[PDB]
Amino acid sequence: ETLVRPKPLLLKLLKSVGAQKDTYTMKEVLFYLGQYIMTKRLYDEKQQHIVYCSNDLLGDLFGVPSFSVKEHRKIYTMIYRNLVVVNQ
Amino acid sequence: FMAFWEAL
Repeated sequence: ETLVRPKPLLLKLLKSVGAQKDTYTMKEVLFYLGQYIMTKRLYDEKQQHIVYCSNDLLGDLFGVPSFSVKEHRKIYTMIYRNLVVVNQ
Repeated sequence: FMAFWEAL
């Protein structure tokens, strides 16, 4: 359980979909991010691993206009950019 | 989507 604390913008996104804390496990962060994508319907209808985030908060956070869930390392990299790993 | 996302 990698304990992390999301920076301001990411925390805003997590809260927008139900999150109530300031400290999370990476699993929790991924869960909320997934719910954000689903709630906003940012995925491609035909190939649902494709995510469109241009002109969206997620796009500002990740720094890309689109991406595929298949891009595992890139996603973790884009996520960690918006987090700090607790010393604990 | 969820199915793919779980793979992370």
